[PDB]
Amino acid sequence: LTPPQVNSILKANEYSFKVPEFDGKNVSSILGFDSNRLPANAPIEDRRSATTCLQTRGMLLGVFDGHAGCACSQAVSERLFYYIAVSLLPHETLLEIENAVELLPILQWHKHPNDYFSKEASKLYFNGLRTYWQELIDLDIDVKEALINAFKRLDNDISLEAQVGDPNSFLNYLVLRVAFSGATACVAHVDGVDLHVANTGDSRAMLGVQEEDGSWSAVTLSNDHNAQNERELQRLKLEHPKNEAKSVVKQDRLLGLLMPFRAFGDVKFKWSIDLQKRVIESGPDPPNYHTPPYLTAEPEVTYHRLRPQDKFLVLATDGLWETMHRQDVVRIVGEYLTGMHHQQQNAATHLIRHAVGYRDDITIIVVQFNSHVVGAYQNQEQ
Ligand SMILES: [Mg+2]
Ligand SMILES: [Mg+2]
Repeated sequence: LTPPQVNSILKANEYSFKVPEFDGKNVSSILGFDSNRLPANAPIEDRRSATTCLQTRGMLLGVFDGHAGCACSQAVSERLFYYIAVSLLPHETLLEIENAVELLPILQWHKHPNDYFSKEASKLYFNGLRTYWQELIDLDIDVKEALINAFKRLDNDISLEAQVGDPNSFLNYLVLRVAFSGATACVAHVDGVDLHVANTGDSRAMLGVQEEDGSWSAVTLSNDHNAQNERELQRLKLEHPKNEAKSVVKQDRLLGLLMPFRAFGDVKFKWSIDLQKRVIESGPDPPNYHTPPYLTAEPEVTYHRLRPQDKFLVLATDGLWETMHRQDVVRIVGEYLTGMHHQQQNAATHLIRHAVGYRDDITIIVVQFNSHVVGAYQNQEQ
């Protein structure tokens, strides 16, 4: 945990992806992205994921801040994008996909060799998903609404999976670990010039905008869900009786315990007392709890149309934002990419080196846009 040891961790977790510039006439509004992570906890609790939709034009990128363990953050890391993917899929594909089980490409991951996929849950997670697309097949797509549904579906699927557990003892223990741990989620969906950010928690998305003079401007694409968010404090007090205004949030924490006011997992703040107690009798592993449903995983979605002036997007957990002001981040990234960080290797690594040179896991994804392509898209609007 000395500078050297930290350096070695950075190189070891460093990831970089460049979009296939190929002249066959390609559309990527993304030049590529960089990502890195610094652990502060034994198994780090933060996760990072990135993927291109094989059936849909877009690309999915996200960061996940776990707590009370890595179980939930690991799970949502590898499951959420599939629920989002399926959720954006048209009826015919859903069809040929179901009618395909009784197998086709949905997503293509861009994963560091270090990150992984759950071992024994591929069957379970798969069926969970199947059931979801079957429901969609039961019944024009709005990306914002697809994100909210995809998010809420996975959280609800995690809850009942914990309730039915699978006989294998390991599998049963895993669905519980996942459901009793928690995780933040800040996802960006990029389809051409359309940028959607779905946020759940205190991780955050920031757009790097370069002014006509060359100076850098940061524009927030997500609101952190915590005590520092008065609209979130008003929403919490409103979701419960008036007598509870004095206890929903006690110290700046939800019910006096949780910092993030939205998250996946953490079912200790969602389930009824009896549901909790009963489930608890299987597998040897809150204050003013009056009107039980207190935490949601439902994201806040914001839309942004990319323009030539928008150079990059940085997704990161609060591990980053607790060390630097929002504009310094953008300034630092902007100059690095602009090659002026020396005036007077990997963008994610560079930034984390600034954030550190710490008291929480730090994960960052820096996405760089192709201003020529983005400009191209714009010229065929206007
Ligand atoms: Mg965490
Ligand atoms: Mg954190």
